Amino acid sequence: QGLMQFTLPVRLCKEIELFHFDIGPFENMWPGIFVYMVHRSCGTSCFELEKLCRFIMSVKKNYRRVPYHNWKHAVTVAHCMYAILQNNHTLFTDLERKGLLIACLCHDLDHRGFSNSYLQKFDHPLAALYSTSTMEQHHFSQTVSILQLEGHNIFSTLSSSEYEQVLEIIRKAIIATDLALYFGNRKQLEEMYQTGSLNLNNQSHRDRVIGLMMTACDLCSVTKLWPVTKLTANDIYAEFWAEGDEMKKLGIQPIPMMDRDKKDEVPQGQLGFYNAVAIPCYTTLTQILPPTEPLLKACRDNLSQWEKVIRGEE
Ligand SMILES: Cn1ncc(Cl)c1C(=O)Nc1ccc2[nH]c(-c3ccccc3)nc2c1
Ligand SMILES: [Mg+2]
Ligand SMILES: [Zn+2]
Repeated sequence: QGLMQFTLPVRLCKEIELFHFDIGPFENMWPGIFVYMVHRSCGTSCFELEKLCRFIMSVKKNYRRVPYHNWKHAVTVAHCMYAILQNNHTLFTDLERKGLLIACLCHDLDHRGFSNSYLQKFDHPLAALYSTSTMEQHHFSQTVSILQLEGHNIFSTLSSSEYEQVLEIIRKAIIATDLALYFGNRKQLEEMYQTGSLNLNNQSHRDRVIGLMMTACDLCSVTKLWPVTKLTANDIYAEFWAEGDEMKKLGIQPIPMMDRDKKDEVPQGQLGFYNAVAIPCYTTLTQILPPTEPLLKACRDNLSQWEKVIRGEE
């Protein structure tokens, strides 16, 4: 280091601050974009550059060449967290700023492009090792494995205490990306917010709020400009339909979401998702963290675009 300030071209330097930033098709710039965000979000002091670069490159190696749950998704989800953190400067601890960008980079480590359900119906060994949040416990395990590689301990300077705290932020953050857990998390947050019992000094409350941030960052394709949203959907369905193909091979009719034969019903499926998951997610997030409102606004814009698709206005 340490007078070594990572800098991006002007258009990226400016647009990376915005919630709707797309990290672009130049895979080789994504490590630099991540380090830039860590340095601005956390400090040039939070990580040893050499260790951080080595960690980033081993995380990249441990993402697979799948249409959606790939390295680009990792860095995309990390950027959304970067935007939340930068818009809510004073709300987050030093350990949280460290832990959360890392959790986001690692949250789908070694994803195979298949749901927890598919692993369970296939009878994958991972489903016997982890009976709930199957892939998410795997992703946390892969994160700890990489932190334990030689020269990969980016947390080396933390005390025993702080190290256990940050790994517990990461573990909870990664488990929260199981969408099965999102519905109850958000219900409890919505009740807490409205009865005025929400207390960011209650650790168990902070945990829930970080869970919702994780869901929000994880679903952030719905908060992009429409051409990004639309082309990301294609990747999402490429996995869903491959999974449905695999369900048919086990002798199981897949849900329509995963049946490529029901392609025609995608636009209506997007409406349900926006209405049942996406919009409620960003709404409750905006209630808790008012400066995240652009995510809700962008989501609503994309809802309105899917409604136009149905009306054949596109
Ligand atoms: C955008 N996004 N981000 C993260 C995630 Cl999970 C997504 C997503 O697409 N979710 C989603 C959720 C439910 C759906 N149902 C259908 C569908 C239903 C009947 C027929 C054809 C399709 N498509 C769906 C797509
Ligand atoms: Mg995941
Ligand atoms: Zn993800």
